[PDB]
Amino acid sequence: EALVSVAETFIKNFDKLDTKEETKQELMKHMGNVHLMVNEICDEYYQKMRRQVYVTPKSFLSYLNSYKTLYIEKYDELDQQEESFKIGLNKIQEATI
Amino acid sequence: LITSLSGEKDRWGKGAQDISDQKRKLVGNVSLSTAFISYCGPFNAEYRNKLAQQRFVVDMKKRGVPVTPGLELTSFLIDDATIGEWNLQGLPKDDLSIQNGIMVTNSARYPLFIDPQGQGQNWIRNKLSASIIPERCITTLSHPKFKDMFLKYCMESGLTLIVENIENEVDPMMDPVLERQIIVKGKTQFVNVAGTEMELSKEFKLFMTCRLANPSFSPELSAKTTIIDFTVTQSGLEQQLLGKVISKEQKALEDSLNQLLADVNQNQKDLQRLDKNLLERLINSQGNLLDDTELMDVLNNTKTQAKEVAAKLIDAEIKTKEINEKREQYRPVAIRG
Amino acid sequence: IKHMFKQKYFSDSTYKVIESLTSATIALWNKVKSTMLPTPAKFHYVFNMRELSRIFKGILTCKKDTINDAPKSMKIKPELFLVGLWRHEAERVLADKLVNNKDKDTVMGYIQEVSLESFSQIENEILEKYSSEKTFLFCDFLRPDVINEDGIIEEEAPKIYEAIDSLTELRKRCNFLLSFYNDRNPSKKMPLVLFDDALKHLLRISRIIRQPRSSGLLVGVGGSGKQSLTRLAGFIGKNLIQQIIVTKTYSDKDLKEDIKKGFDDAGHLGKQVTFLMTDSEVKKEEFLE
Ligand SMILES: Nc1ncnc2c1ncn2[C@@H]1O[C@H](COP(=O)(O)OP(=O)(O)O)[C@@H](O)[C@H]1O
Ligand SMILES: [Mg+2]
Repeated sequence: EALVSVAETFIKNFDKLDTKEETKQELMKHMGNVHLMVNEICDEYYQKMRRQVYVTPKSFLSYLNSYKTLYIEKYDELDQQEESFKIGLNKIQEATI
Repeated sequence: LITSLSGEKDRWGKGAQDISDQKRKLVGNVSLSTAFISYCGPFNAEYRNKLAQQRFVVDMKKRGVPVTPGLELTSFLIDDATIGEWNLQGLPKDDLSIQNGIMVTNSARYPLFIDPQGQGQNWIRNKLSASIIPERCITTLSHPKFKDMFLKYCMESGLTLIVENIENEVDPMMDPVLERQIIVKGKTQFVNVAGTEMELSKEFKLFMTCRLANPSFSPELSAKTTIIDFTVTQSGLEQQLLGKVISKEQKALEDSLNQLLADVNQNQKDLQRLDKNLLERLINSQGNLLDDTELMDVLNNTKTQAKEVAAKLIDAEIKTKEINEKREQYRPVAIRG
Repeated sequence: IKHMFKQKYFSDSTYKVIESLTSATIALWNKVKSTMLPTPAKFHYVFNMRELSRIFKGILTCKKDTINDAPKSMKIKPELFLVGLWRHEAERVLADKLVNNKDKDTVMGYIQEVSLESFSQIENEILEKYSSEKTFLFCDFLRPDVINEDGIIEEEAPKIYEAIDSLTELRKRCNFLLSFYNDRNPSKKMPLVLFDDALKHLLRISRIIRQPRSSGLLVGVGGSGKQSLTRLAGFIGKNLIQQIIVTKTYSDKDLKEDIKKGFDDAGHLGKQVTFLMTDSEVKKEEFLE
């Protein structure tokens, strides 16, 4: 509930993230459910391999940031392609008529 | 023209429908990538699959987050050319080291390496050869004047210092560099280090190479820096050797694919010019579309290029099946080796 | 307890629970001390008679007038209220120490097992209301009487120790106090989100800062919410934060001067002062002595 509540505030701050409002509420839960799943594996990895990987609430704030940086950048590439496509699809459709 | 244009529209349409579909799938795609970069680093090859392909992928489908079903990480995050470059630098061909390569480039936190044998170090030395200097850039954690000689100089200048022999426990004076907390005055970006402000350039880089098999780091340390396991495993050397055998045995087949893929990536770019050239020139031309011979020519010329590319991307897919069959047949040599 | 709470002011039913409090906490304390044993890890677990003092300190900081105002404010019998206060202060002393979430859920059993048998007269009305899952938390700053129009022009808020029924009702108050801190302290911004578990930690800190002769010790892996929630609790609590400035010139002599400025503020003039320390601020072990 904490990780999901932190993930809720981060998605609201994220203005360039363009998706369904339903999907954003599924993402919030996923972001959090990831940070638990890593702690669950960190404990499993110590029992099976005797290696201790430590994940802290600071390492969740790092994930959320890292998520936005790669999204913003990857959306900027995709969005400028789709706009260079979409200028095409209008002018060609007019040419066809 | 009606037959040709409707053809040209249906090539544009289908690509936009794929770019639109790629944006819909991006929310999951980025979530499944960025989770891998931040968390999966410190684990071995077996557990990175468990932590990503068995755990996160299962969560996505259940939650209803739009994600591409396969989502090959290596393909999505970095181009196939830049993988080729790291191989020349000396990042091995095996899947684990490629991922370790991606984590170093994409991580906002300063990368730490676990490598007991400097395979991860020998890569970050060969790469960043320009911004690294042999003398007065590499130091150990403990040096008489570590701070004033190496650290202070490498920040001021903006040179890529590589901390050697970290030996588990990190010094507390380094903490405010790792945190990246900056008291900005203009554009200097002065960072206090044991109560002394130091001019940090944006082009400064830090790498921290542990030379121990199983180092027990503190949660505060693991949160400040992205830990990456660069240790050579039997499973990893198997994948390296299997690359080396396939380069030697059935070389003619493997090389003809690398030549084809490289000529395919060219013809994708070459078709991106001609369809662009049409868009640019069909607006500029305007009236009397029937007489416009210099436009007319390219609309039929785009189609032959679009037909050519399509027929290489079918033959490309056949040669990836053919080489993967050989990859299974010559597996026994590599896993024995 | 018999001096601080007089028969005259209370109902006959409320006062039968006030007499029960003194016998109840001991029954609980014996159960909790017998079950949670000190070990190499979980060394602090050992329960003294400081941990009895500290329960009652909390109970006696809730005034006679807020217990008698539980039927109007909390909308529960005042005798029922009183058990919630007990349960809370019993939890804050005993259950907060506990390192893992499994050891907590054992102790929340003992606090319910005792509350039913000690308070038999209201057993059926305790059992239905008070769970570990359901929240009934206490804070001095609940009262929104601080309007903050061109500073604190409208007297101040009486810092009375009142119960909050829901975390959502509290979040609106605690989010308001966070936004107001960032206004008053603009140089050092504090971008923080108050999730259910952070609110709970803020109250816990703003209890420990609010009790007289009560220091704290916030043990967390790091990035856990300690320093941020402390400075907010110190802001809300209207007391002066003090933090050690670590420089290579600064030594055990300069600490002593920074502590002396603390006593110059605290013992002299009569200001509440909340000296803050961390792993980072302890340069050498001698500072911690
Ligand atoms: N709910 C939260 N939202 C955002 N940041 C948080 C939250 N909880 C803790 N933090 C982060 O914790 C970091 C350290 O502060 P804190 O955890 O209060 O102290 P400490 O350094 O002692 O762990 C801050 O950088 C802050 O951003
Ligand atoms: Mg910390």
